[PDB]
Amino acid sequence: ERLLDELTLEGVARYMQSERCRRVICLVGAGISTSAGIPDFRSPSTGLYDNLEKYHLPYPEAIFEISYFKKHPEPFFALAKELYPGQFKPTICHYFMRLLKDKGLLLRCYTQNIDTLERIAGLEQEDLVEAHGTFYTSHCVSASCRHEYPLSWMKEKIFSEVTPKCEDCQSLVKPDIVFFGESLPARFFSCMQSDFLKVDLLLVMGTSLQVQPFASLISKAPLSTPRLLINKEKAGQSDPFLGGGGMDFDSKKAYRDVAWLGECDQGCLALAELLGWKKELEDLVRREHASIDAQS
Ligand SMILES: COCCn1cc(COc2cccc(Cc3cnc(NC(=O)CSc4nc(C)cc(C)n4)s3)c2)nn1
Ligand SMILES: [Cl-]
Ligand SMILES: [Zn+2]
Repeated sequence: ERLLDELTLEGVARYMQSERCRRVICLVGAGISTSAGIPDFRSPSTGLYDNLEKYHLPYPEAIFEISYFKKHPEPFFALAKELYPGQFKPTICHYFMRLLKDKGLLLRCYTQNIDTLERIAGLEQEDLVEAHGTFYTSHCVSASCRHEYPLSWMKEKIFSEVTPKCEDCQSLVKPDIVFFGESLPARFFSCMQSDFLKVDLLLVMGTSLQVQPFASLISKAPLSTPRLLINKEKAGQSDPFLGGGGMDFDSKKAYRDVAWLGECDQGCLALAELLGWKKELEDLVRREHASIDAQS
């Protein structure tokens, strides 16, 4: 009695073009931005922790902690300059979600990424739940002030190596990324409680589903909702060592979860092609990439 006629990408595409599939939630992570040249800073294999040197951190994780930032912001802002991407060109995967938006299918995109590429690709703040915050805006950290600053202002401070301070009150100005010791954006749980009542398809792209709050979203889907994972590696299965709601791709009881294992851009391209959207997607990506490349 399942909604997918077969547990494959072709099955998902037929479901998407059926009357039953109207609202798509995307869950996306660092794997949709690596092909844009932005490494996964949460991966230990990236080497963030060996890069930290002259910063006499009481513990390597201090550079992610809010209380350390507020007393000693200089290490963070030096790391931000070192890690600042050289260009912001969203991927095929980002523009695929813009197509979902254009066609009225996008309920929400939940993202673990801070790189703003979802917004550059044309998702609006209403479309987005940035589970780890974003560099897109910054705020003065004084509770009585909270003056907002755009990324252009923050970029200029970061590159000139001037610690950003509020023009109204001279407190520090912090990018709206969620540091250790900061609470999750309240919109995360509000949107989660409402969105998963309405979802017809969960599209999971470029995330290992290991880090909170993402490590629990797939269990919020209704039991019937198909869940497509487009990812280099299988993810989201129950961990046998910790004793549900996990991905079941391959058992005889599997009925709704599909894994497409490969590069995220190639999987999204394959899905768009099945849907008849390949020309639309190519035209959009090439136009937006050309526009970004021509920035003067
Ligand atoms: C380990 O996880 C702990 C949990 N946690 C916390 C968070 C939220 O994020 C952070 C919170 C605190 C500290 C950092 C360190 C970084 C600073 N800058 C980084 N930049 C990138 O990596 C490339 S994107 C980019 N885009 C723009 C527009 C500008 C720039 C500079 N960079 S990383 C991240 N997420 N997960
Ligand atoms: Cl993760
Ligand atoms: Zn201020």
